[PDB]
Amino acid sequence: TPPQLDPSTPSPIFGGSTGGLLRKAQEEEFYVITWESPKEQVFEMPTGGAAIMREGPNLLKLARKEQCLALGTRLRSKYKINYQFYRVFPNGEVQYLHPKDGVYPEKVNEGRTGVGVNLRSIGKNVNPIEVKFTGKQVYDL
Amino acid sequence: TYQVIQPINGDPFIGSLETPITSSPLIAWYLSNLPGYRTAVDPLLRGIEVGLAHGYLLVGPFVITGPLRNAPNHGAVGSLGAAGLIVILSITLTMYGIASFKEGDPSTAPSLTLTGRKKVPDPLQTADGWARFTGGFFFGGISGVIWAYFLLYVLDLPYFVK
Amino acid sequence: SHSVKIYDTCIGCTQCVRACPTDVLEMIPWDGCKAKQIASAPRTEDCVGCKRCESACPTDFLSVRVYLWHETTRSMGLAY
Amino acid sequence: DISGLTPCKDSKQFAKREKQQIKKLESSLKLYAPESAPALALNAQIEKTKRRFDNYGKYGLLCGSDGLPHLIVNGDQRHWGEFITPGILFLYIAGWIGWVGRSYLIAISGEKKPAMKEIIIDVPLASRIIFRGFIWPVAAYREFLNGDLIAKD
Amino acid sequence: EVKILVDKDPVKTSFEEWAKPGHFSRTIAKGPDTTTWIWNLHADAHDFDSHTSDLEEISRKVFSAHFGQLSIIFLWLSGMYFHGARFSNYEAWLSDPTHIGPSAQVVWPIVGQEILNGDVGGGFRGIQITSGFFQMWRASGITSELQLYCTAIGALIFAALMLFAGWFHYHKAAPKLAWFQDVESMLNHHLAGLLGLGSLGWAGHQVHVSLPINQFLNAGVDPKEIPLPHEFILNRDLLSQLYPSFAEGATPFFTLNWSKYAEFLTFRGGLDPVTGGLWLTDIAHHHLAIAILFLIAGHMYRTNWGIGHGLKDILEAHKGPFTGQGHKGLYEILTTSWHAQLSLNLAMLGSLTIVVAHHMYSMPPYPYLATDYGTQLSLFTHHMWIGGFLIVGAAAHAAIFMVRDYDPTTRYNDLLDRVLRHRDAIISHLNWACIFLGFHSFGLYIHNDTMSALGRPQDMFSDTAIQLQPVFAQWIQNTHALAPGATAPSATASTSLTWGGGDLVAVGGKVALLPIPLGTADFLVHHIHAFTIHVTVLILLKGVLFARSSRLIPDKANLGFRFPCDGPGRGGTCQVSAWDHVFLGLFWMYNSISVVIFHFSWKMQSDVWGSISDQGVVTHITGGNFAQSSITINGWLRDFLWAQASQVIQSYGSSLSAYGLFFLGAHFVWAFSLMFLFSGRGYWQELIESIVWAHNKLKVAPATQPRALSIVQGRAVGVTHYLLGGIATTWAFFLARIIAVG
Amino acid sequence: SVYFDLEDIANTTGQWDVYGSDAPSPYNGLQSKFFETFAAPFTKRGLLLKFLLLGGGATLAFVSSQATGDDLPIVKGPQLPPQPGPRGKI
Amino acid sequence: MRDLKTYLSVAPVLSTLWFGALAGLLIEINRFFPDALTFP
Ligand code: CLA
Ligand code: CLA
Ligand code: CLA
Ligand code: CLA
Ligand code: CLA
Ligand code: CLA
Repeated sequence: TPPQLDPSTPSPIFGGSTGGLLRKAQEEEFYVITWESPKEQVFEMPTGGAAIMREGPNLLKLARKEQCLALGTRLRSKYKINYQFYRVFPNGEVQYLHPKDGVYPEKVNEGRTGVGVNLRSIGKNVNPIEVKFTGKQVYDL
Repeated sequence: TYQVIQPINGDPFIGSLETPITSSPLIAWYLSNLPGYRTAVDPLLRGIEVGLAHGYLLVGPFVITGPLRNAPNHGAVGSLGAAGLIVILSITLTMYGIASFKEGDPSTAPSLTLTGRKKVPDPLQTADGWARFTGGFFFGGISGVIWAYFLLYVLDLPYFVK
Repeated sequence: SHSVKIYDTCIGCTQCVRACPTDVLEMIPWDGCKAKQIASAPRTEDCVGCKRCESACPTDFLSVRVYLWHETTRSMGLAY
Repeated sequence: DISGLTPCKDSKQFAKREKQQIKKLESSLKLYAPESAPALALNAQIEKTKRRFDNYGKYGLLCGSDGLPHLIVNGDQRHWGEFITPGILFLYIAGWIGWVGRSYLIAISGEKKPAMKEIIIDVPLASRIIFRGFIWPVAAYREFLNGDLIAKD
Repeated sequence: EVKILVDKDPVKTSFEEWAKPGHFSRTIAKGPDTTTWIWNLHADAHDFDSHTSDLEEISRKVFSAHFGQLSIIFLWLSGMYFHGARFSNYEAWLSDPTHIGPSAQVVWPIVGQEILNGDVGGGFRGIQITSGFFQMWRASGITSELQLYCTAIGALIFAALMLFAGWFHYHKAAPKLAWFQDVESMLNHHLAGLLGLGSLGWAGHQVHVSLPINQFLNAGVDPKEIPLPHEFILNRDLLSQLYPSFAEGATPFFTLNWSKYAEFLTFRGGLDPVTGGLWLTDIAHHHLAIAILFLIAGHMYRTNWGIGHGLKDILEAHKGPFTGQGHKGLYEILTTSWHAQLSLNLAMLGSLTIVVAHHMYSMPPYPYLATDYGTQLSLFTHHMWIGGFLIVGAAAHAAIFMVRDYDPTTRYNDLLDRVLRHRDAIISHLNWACIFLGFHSFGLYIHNDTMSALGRPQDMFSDTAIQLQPVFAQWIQNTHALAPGATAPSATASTSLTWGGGDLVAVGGKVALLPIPLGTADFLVHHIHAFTIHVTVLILLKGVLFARSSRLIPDKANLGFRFPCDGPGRGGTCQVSAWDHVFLGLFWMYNSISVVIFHFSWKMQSDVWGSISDQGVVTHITGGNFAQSSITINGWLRDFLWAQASQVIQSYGSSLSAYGLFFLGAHFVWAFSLMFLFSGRGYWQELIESIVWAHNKLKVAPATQPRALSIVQGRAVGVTHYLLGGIATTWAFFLARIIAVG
Repeated sequence: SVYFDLEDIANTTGQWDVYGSDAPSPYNGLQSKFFETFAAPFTKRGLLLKFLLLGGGATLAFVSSQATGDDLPIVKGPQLPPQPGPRGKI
Repeated sequence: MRDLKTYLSVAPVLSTLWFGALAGLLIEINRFFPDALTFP
């Protein structure tokens, strides 16, 4: 799928907290989660407290990918809302992350290629001496 | 109604809050007028002021609580200890400056005010600026220690605690 | 970045993928099992190493293995 | 005697210990009426101490240079009552317990959910098994010859 | 409307669920596959809100469990009174309480254990007791062993009553959820009914049974010729001789001439010189005033008539510019969550127990309690430990409420939301405070130790050196000593002898109480206490505040309240649950309470307790060595731990020989706990794998597969054994020392 | 109403100078000239570190070597006859 | 009746009954044959 872009949509109503972004977002990266809600409603924040999600588009900036995914799974489970999130860099570069293919990763989908798949059982890994003085690991073979 | 505590700069997703301790006009003015936050002036003069304050304040504890406090030579010994502490602090400042800043790199200070207005970043966060700051700190601290000694044990002013 | 590997003892019940807290794993088509799907780890740079997938592994022994490797700011779960 | 020890009927330290114990017990007797119940209870303790020391003398125990009995374990035929006979009796009781446990574990192994008879014990089955430990040496030997003792994996 | 609401025969009484272990939970009821099941059955026995989601069903269960607990307590009290009546020297102790040691336990003559029946005096052999029951019985007016037997019988009857009530209210008449949520009625009845009427009845007993019998006892008349309590009600003439005001009847009460009752209702203060305890006439008046205060207090809330307050109305009207909506929403939280109420009540009860411990030593209420040092030390230590444990349980259940019952979508509260929005500032500030207090309290001890070891006593923090005087506490003491003259003119003496009124009370050649001096050493120990309290508060508050989520774990709530970890990821995530924080805070509570009781013991043995001769000279147990020795860690090691342990280590062959045995056993258990605390279950499961092979080789492998203890269970076992061993070590050492030398 | 701009990441992430002041120098010109003249040699960070470490070490050694018995008990030395050993050893 | 007999066969109840009987037996043996160091 062609990934969606990042508009200037509003943000949930929140009074502020000490659990938000720090200087790491200034110099390394931060994350942006966007969703759509049918009504204004209470939702617990992954950084502490409760915020009000507006009806229509919603955009929220967070410090970690894990926070974005936790909030997303909570939205999907409790409010039945589909979500997306992106990685934003200090130079304004935006990288689309999830859902990567347009389909959630727990559902099989064509066009995906396996990465890190070993065509053997876990008990067939070679002993360390066979990879000694080489830079390779036993599970990388 | 009327709430006092607000999100920092109106942004609820920055990890801070606006409280009377942090955002009252009196404390804001006081912090803005300290030498550590005077962005548009030579860091050497700011370091001079900082050292003059700190070396002056350091004299008392060494002179009064030291091992030789009951000796007739207590004032000079305590002043020497305060000067040694100032020397150690200057060494630490030089170490931090060398480790943190490269000569060619620009400043790491923010370039925006709270209102979003562009400003010149503080030259104190550069190698040359920090070097000037620590040199001024050393010169001010030694002078402050000497001034405290001169006021306490050369003129012998009737200070209650000496 | 930690290392996450998948072995062909997979039965494709998708338990690891929905236990991932950082969306590292996903399901891809296959033909080696009745479910016709196997797990993959294309985003191990977001791996934190909590090993939640192995707790959800029904196979004996584990079909998904996590090896703790070089540490980054993402792998240590740092928000500052 | 053995290892330089003297019999407790001869050693003077043993008698001195007996005298001092009785003297310690008799000092608290002074604080009570001669007819009171505490006076009757300390007298029973005095008789118990006298009987204990007389028995230790009669059994033929060896005492060191401290007046205390010392056990001889090496296998001397005149000291079997200190380790050998009690050890045989212990080994008979412990084997009894182990064999009754093993038979009960075997008896419930072939059931639908045999873990329920391990938290809720089938008391009649245990009553059946319990008295088979009286002949535990014979059965334990006999499953050694046939091969029903050790699982050959 | 407030009315009785019950349900008839909700649960059938049968033995069928007794034969099915684990019936209360879905998972456990299926039977065991491994040994873990056996533990899981006992850990989830009383976790009622995990058995069912019905609030009414949970509430009925707790209501019946309280009746069961009350029955157990009544059985315990009946046993205590029966042992006082049947196996004690109480009647001999009554005639000579200064020379006879209380004893209510006698051991059997088996395997030589009869040495524990020591000479407690009065022609009696037994075990000396430190519960203080003898002094309470003397205060109540109990004079013969027959009245203790009747009390034991009554307590047995009451225990049967509570057990029957629990069965009846779980199986026959189970109250509805609306009945439990009638909080206004409950508060009114507990304030006016329970407390007010109870104190009024006790005041009546004191002015009718306690005051006359104790007046006879303090006059020096034989206990066996004192008139019986009912004789003071039958012919009022006997009561009109000790106090002629009783001749007036209740006319002064109704005509508002209360000063006519000044004979037996007083405001004195101080202690009774014959007794060494508070004046009984003071205590009766205290209870009579408390009764009126609580009876008026229990009329504040509105139940069925218009008058009264609404708790929700009061809560919703308290809000400000800094706290938003304020306390609105707290009524819904506290009427639908058992865990929040448990947390609040545990905190308040634990705090009140410590206050009781502090007040009972400074104002001994019972006769001949002050000069019985073993009882005083035991009561103080016991109540301190109880308070600390209850306080820790408060944090545990607050964390449980946060994990389970917190729901901002339906039960929002502004105060709790705002607390959760700046928890970083709270925790960082408490961290800084803990570090500052630790430095400026303990590092002074290290400074003193190093100066003493370097031959520089003049550079230490001591009364003969650099001084640190507790001037604020000294000023408070001086203010309280001057109260009878300016600020409490109707009072004759100060509320305590320790304030500094320059008088000492001696009973039987023994010092009861005297002005307690405060100096540099006290300044040191008090800040040591504050530091440990702050660290415990930090550990518990960090667990409560960060239970739902943190920057490391955004979704910590889904993992539950009691989980081991979230894997070795993010550098390592061990002990992140709120349960672990309680597990860690138990150690610091233990440390704090141990330091407090050590301080109390040393100070009392050095500056208060002692002996007095017929010359006017006072000689304390350790001779005032606290001021100059308690300022170094070496001083605590040498003059307190080494010097005062000389009793328990030479108690073999005496009646105190059971305390040395318990000393060694407590040391052993404390050391044993370190195996569980320092290791992990992965090693033990692998070790068990080899033993299972040996069992399978001989066909003796059990069907219930042996499992190593869970990660959380090992921590619980380690901390339980650690606490038991530590507390028992001090129990044995304190009891031996204070019985031998006290 | 929005606090997310891709063209302004500094504003979005809160890269603000809260208490920084852009006001001119509040110091007097003559005093600043004096301090600039007499503190210039100490503004070389490479020279300052070496000078501070080496000169401080030399000064510490010199002061320790010039201490008298009045200042330090270790310099004064023992003044009392020595105590004997537990069993006559010296 | 059957259910109560099943409950009395549970591990803790049987354990306390068995160890109580054992303790009583050992206590009575020590009461009538005290201070035994050897086996005559
Ligand atoms: C049927 C009972 C039974 C039997 C026959 C054995 C037999 C054996 N155990 Mg063993 N064990 C048992 C129960 C039993 N165990 C239990 C209940 C535990 C848990 C506490 C253990 C824990 C254990 C360990 C940790 C080790 C052994 C070892 C051994 C072997 C060496 C002997 C030894 O060290 O004994 C020592 C035995 C014990 C410490 C436990 C005894 C517990 C009681 C006495 C048994 C009670 C059984 C049951 C309640 C009664 C059945 C009643 C029934 C009729 C209803 C031997 C094969 C050792 C081994 O593998 O080395 C070769 C070893 O290291 N056992
Ligand atoms: C918390 C309450 C409490 C406590 C701690 C005690 C503690 C004690 N009481 Mg006591 N008591 C209490 C309440 C209490 N009592 C009450 C409420 C009453 C009034 C009814 C009494 C009446 C009472 C009397 C009359 C006596 C004691 C005695 C004793 C002492 C010895 C008890 C003993 O050996 O048990 C005896 C042993 C048992 C009861 C066995 C335990 C039973 C359990 C269930 C295991 C069963 C296994 C069984 C023994 C094995 C055989 C079974 C069979 C099928 C083969 C002990 C210090 C005795 C004492 O001090 O002597 C000087 C004594 O004579 N008590
Ligand atoms: C008259 C006998 C009787 C009978 C047949 C039942 C039967 C039943 N009750 Mg019931 N109950 C009774 C009396 C009885 N109860 C009384 C008197 C009370 C008041 C306390 C209760 C309070 C009560 C509650 C609150 C609940 C039940 C429940 C149940 C059901 C399952 C309980 C179970 O498995 O028990 C087996 C459990 C035990 C035998 C444990 C008894 C432990 C005692 C009470 C405490 C003594 C511990 C003491 C501290 C020991 C210290 C020494 C130790 C260190 C060794 C079952 C229908 C439960 C239910 O409905 O299930 C959903 C439930 O929630 N009952
Ligand atoms: C004046 C009335 C009155 C009194 C005296 C009490 C007293 C008590 N209530 Mg209570 N309660 C009342 C009214 C009253 N309640 C009302 C109106 C409600 C409904 C709003 C409740 C709801 C309630 C709950 C939900 C709980 C209590 C509990 C308790 C006990 C707390 C433990 C304690 O302090 O031990 C003190 C112990 C004593 C003083 C020993 C004597 C026992 C007393 C005399 C029995 C009380 C009888 C009762 C008032 C009426 C009996 C009914 C009648 C048909 C026989 C205590 C016995 C708790 C408890 O432990 O439950 C068992 C508990 O969980 N109460
Ligand atoms: C009135 C007070 C009170 C009440 C009603 C509860 C009630 C509860 N607590 Mg709680 N708690 C309390 C006080 C209280 N606690 C205190 C004071 C602390 C601090 C120590 C705690 C710490 C605590 C933790 C950390 C946890 C609970 C949990 C629970 C719940 C499950 C309890 C359970 O199944 O235990 C079953 C009972 C046992 C397994 C018995 C344990 C036996 C102990 C460890 C031995 C004590 C040593 C003993 C005194 C010495 C004996 C010597 C020996 C040789 C015989 C339940 C709602 C748990 C939960 O999940 O809550 C939802 C949980 O994780 N509580
Ligand atoms: C005696 C052993 C010991 C010591 C000294 C400490 C020390 C500390 N623990 Mg602790 N802890 C211990 C055992 C110990 N723990 C054990 C056994 C457990 C398991 C239950 C814990 C569990 C535990 C928890 C759960 C927590 C602590 C916390 C703390 C800190 C409290 C703040 C403080 O007082 O800082 C002051 C520092 C000290 C008192 C240390 C002594 C320093 C003195 C003054 C000498 C220093 C001189 C100088 C610096 C030396 C420099 C010389 C140079 C050559 C290096 C502190 C670092 C808390 C924390 O981090 O809060 C901030 C906290 O949350 N601990």
